[PDB]
Amino acid sequence: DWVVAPISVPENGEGPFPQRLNQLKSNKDRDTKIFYSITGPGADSPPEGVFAVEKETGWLLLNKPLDREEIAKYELFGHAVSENGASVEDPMNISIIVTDQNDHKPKFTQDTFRGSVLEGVLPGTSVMQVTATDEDDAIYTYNGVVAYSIHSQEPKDPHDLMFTIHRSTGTISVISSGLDREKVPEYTLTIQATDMDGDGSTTTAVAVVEILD
Amino acid sequence: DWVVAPISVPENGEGPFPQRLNQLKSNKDRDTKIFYSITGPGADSPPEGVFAVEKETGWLLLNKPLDREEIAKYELFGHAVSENGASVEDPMNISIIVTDQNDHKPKFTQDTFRGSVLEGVLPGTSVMQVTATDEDDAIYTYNGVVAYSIHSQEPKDPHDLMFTIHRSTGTISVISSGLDREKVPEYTLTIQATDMDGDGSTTTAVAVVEILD
Ligand SMILES: [Ca+2]
Ligand SMILES: [Ca+2]
Ligand SMILES: [Ca+2]
Ligand SMILES: [Ca+2]
Repeated sequence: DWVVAPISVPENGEGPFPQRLNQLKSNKDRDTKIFYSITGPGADSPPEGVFAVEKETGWLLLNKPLDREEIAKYELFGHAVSENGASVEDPMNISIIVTDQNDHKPKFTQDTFRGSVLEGVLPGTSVMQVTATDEDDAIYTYNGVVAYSIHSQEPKDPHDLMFTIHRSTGTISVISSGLDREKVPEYTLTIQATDMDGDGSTTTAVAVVEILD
Repeated sequence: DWVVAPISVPENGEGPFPQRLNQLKSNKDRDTKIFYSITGPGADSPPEGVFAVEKETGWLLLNKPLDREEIAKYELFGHAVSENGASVEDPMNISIIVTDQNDHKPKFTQDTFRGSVLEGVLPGTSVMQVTATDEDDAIYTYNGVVAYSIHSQEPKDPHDLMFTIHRSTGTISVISSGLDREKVPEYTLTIQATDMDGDGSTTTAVAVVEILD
């Protein structure tokens, strides 16, 4: 049977609301006044009244901005009832697919990570791994894709930047010589993660590296 | 049965084209690859290729601006064929209703109308009727509704304006005393018609009034 195709609605819409999405119609409206209604989560059960249908035009409406990170898909049913009170169609499946926008900034899993490394490991040696998440989508867009970086080091001894970070994995490595527990037992690195793989909004944290004897 | 509701498309659209209108879908696409096509005037017969359907997505498309005054409605059919070459649905009726914009200026039925009136008819006496048409719609909007007016009179004897016009009917009447064949045997009135019932674009003509002895 011919059905309504899933309907794609970008999240965080600006309206105006209510917003027309699709017009339901039974062709038995040749003969009878028909009353359209809708059921399902989003309509008559939680969250109620996100969608509605105009009972005489059949126009399915969306009444407010959506948010993919709360609900990504809605499964509704459309119904058609004669003026006399008989349902004149099997309920129609309607699907609403909510599409991603970049409405979330990245968030580090901790404000402060802690790792350690031996003085005198060769340059290129992995030290620790840091991690940030993004609620948005990483499969079809870069809204959820994170770019790791290092904003600065303290102290700047012996060199101004002694560590680097893998922009995808967040592994921090040593890139310099001169680590020396006795001279400088600890470094504090301000670390940053940016969504859109670098083009987006940024968040910040720190990583503390103990220099092992 | 649940069908596609007639689809309203304002004429003279600015695109971009091709433009998505509606997404056809057979639910037998669970089991089989389905190929969508469309027939009817506007699709596979004249004017051909105004509409099209993407054979695998089912997306009905409009490929160029429409014009209500050439074609106000299109009746198409949608079809669904399995990869194996069987049609798996009765063809679906699709209707496209083209909605009016004010794309036509008014046009007088003649460049020059001719009428006559006796000197010394009382003020208020009907003289002649002029007529303009507008292709646009007069039922739901004022795009086709015309406002008649008089831009000027020649000669300006004895008074500057001796005639008036019914802003709806275009009947010209005498509003002054002093008509006199011997003094002034003829007047030439520049007449105007404006759509949007006065707020629109204007066209111009003349009416020649013979003054009868
Ligand atoms: Ca994001
Ligand atoms: Ca998002
Ligand atoms: Ca017009
Ligand atoms: Ca028009």
